[PDB]
Amino acid sequence: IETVPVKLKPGMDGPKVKQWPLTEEKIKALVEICTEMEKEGKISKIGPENPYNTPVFAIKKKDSTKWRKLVDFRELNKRTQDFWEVQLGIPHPAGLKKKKSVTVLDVGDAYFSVPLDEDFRKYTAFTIPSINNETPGIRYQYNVLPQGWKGSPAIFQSSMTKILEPFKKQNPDIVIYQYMDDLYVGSDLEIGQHRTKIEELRQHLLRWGLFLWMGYELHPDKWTVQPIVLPEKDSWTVNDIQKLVGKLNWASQIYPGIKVRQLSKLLRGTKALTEVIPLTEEAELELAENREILKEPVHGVYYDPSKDLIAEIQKQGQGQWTYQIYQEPFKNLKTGKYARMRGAHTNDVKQLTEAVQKITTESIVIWGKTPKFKLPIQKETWETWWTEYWQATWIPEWEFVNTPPLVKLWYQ
Amino acid sequence: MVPISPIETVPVKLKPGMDGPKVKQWPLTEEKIKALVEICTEMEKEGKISKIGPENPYNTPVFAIKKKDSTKWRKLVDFRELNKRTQDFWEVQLGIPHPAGLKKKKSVTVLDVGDAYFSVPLDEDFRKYTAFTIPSINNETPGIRYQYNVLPQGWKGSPAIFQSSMTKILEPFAAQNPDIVIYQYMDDLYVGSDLEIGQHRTKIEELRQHLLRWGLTTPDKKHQKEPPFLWMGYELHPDKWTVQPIVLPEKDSWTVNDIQKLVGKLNWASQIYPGIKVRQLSKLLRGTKALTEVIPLTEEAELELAENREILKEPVHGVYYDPSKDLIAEIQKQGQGQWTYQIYQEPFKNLKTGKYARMRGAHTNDVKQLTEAVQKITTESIVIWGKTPKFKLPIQKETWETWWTEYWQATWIPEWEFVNTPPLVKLWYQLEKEPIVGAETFYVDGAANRETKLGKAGYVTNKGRQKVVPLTNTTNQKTELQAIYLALQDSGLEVNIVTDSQYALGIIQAQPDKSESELVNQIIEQLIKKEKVYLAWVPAHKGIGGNEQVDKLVSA
Ligand SMILES: Cc1cc(/C=C/C#N)cc(C)c1Nc1ccnc(Nc2ccc(C#N)cc2)n1
Ligand SMILES: CN1CCN(c2ccc(C(=O)O)cc2)CC1
Ligand SMILES: [Mg+2]
Repeated sequence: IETVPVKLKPGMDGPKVKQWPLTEEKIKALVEICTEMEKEGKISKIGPENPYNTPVFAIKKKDSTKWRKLVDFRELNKRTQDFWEVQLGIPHPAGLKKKKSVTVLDVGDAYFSVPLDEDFRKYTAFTIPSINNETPGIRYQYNVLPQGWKGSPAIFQSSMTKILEPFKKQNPDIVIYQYMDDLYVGSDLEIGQHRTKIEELRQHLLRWGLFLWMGYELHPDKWTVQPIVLPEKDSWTVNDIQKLVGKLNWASQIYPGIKVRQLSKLLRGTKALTEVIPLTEEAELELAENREILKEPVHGVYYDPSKDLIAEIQKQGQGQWTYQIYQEPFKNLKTGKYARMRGAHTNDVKQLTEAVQKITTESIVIWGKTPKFKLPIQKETWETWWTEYWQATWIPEWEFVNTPPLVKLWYQ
Repeated sequence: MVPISPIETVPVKLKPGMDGPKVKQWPLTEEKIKALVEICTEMEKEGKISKIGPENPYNTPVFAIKKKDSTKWRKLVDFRELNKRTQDFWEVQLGIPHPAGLKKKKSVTVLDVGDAYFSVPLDEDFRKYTAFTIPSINNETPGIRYQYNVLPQGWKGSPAIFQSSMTKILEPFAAQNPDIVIYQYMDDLYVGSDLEIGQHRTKIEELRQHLLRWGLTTPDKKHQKEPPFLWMGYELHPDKWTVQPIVLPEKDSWTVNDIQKLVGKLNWASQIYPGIKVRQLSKLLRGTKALTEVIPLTEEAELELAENREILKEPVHGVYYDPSKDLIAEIQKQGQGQWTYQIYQEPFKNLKTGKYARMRGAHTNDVKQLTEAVQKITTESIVIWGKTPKFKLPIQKETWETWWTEYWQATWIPEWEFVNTPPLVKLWYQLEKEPIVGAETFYVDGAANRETKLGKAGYVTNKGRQKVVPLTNTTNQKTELQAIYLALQDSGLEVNIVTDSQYALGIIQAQPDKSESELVNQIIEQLIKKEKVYLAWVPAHKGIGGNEQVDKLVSA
């Protein structure tokens, strides 16, 4: 009810980010949503003396039919002061990723109950564009904590912890973690028990209040990892052995003691690629020794919260995608694979967008932040389409990979 | 007196840390001073400026300029320094409407709002920074000091604040009259509709009545401007649009500058004249920017210019947008990385046209370029019409399916259909997924000495076929490609090739059909001729037979 003073970081001005082009349906949706928000006092029209801008668009959350406004505050978020005054920061909870079930709630609507510092409001400016620029874009700024701004959960935190204490005190084994507009609630209860607890939780927010109804269910205890595995064959061709030596050479950068000497020796001469080569005892032993090495964890892997997380993704075909999350090369913190790309059988870009959201969710649950993606797509293709398939209320950072990696072969 | 509503003031600041301008007034002739005094006396009477006391420490220089072929002088208050110190504003006009997104109108009326402009007040707290001084006759009295009360011509904030002020006033009228459109440009309002003429006139009278609420009058004698309108390089008519005349000059010789202007005109023309090309003319501007330098046109550029003259020989117009109909975009390949397109709703009635050129880079293919063009047209269409057109593309559905399913990147093109208009985009080669039984296996390698640039490239095969060629002026990367080329040259229609070159794999896995490298182009030409090619990679220096033998032969 009293505002927290907020400032940008020293020697930085506000965001001045171009609004990207919007379809007619998204413009009409945003005009209707913002008319209501203005009436409720959440946003106000602004004049030309505010030169700032942040892009806005509209999405449909997963399994929903109502448009949701999504403001892309990535630039403002980078420019906004860090928040450690009251809390040093919320040590991320390591137990969340160990829960049998985690449900994600959209609690962003709670933030609109808290006013935003009057001197900071100008930096939240956004524009609803018109088709063909025929009419001046409709200009607004926020009067209340905005969804998607990193300052919102931070300022609202005292209110949330006070709203939640009785649920926590009554259920001490539930893990509850807030990230941006999301609330992550983990338990080891039978799902039925679990959903009732979730609905119990909704009621507290509802009671305090006077898209919240939705629930994204995850099961991180079943989440899958990808160790390095070598083929088991009875007949090896020259080509098979070449592929094996290739894969082992790559793996030797991750694992110290990998050897290819004896396997390489099998191919002495200049043989047809399809010729079958019997493994010698020396080669089988070396292979066996390599297999044993690959059953052990990679050495010297640790998470440093001061460093960015990086996520790489490979298209494997037939709807399959592999990914790795690391901070230092060859020191993977997590690897994985998807094939269950939903409602996207003839659309690569929709699949990739879904993969990016899934990986980001995993990252939030495990480390409490989003990774920087290296995306296997041309910039122009990604930027034209990703917004069509986006269902999350946060947005990670990304860069583009223009040269085909050879490593794709090694995660297949 | 009929009360009028004030126009709300926009609060204005200088940039952080900056004070206002303190710039010396130049001396002026006695004649200029008398003229400026008269001009300023009238502006003062009209309320535009006010005399100020000696306390204000700010100043901006003023000049007098003679209105050509006239005995009347005009003032120029030079606000360049104040402009540097004034905050940035939101600028609404950055993106201009494209004519092809406009809707047909029966009537468009122009209303003059030049007088309304001076009912927009300048923020009281900022006025002091606009101070200026008319020097006195013979410098024998204090110069006359004034400041502005209104948006000064030439000040940074005037266009934005005028426009934003008019928009705010007009908003309720537009909202409650959805059967008209209103557009402001400079000192004019344009008001369009499809109403019968009496009703349209009624709406105009109602607009005039609305504006009087703020004491804003428009001229009774209606504007002289009527369709067609010359605007932003276009001609707008009630039911069609075009570009203003495109006139390509005749020349015996061309400079860099002439050619930049020629390409600029062709670029502007390409938004409604189908098939305009600028590649060969643009190739002439490569690397050099001495505007006076004379560049001989190549035969190819002369052909391009001739083809464009023929395209431009007579007028072409676009139609406006009917939201009730689908948009269709059709694309053709023109050659040399050039693509052209038309966007229409009814057959043979284009809304607009355009072109796309290949991006600069080492290697490319037609499918990638077609994709790029689709993404450009899509983004353009979202801006202009708010929706994606249905595409008609010169690529078979089967070709596209093969491409996207096998390509290492994610890729997508929106709803489209094949149109069988040559030249069709096709895949020129496709590498095997598995080694070929019965095909000879070529182990290739190359190396070069980094100092002498001497090198070797070659192969050994499972049949005992071998070749090593000595090369000059080469590099490790070139020799690795040379070796693959030799293997392709010397093999039958099906071939397995084993390389350790990450560089060569990286190129071939990008699936180019054309390259800036003559060698890569030769390799592509060979690949096109094969029935089956399997390309296998192995790591260098690991004892892998075949590879190890050839590596030894090429390293010396
Ligand atoms: C952008 C624009 C420039 C001018 C004028 C600029 C100038 N000078 C005039 C108007 C009224 C507009 N606004 C819109 C908006 C939607 N459809 C149209 N259609 C439309 C406009 C003019 C003519 C004609 N003749 C026909 C159709 N105009
Ligand atoms: C009637 N007008 C509108 C704006 N124009 C101006 C605005 C300001 C000044 C001035 O500062 O004196 C002159 C013309 C040109 C034509
Ligand atoms: Mg070698």
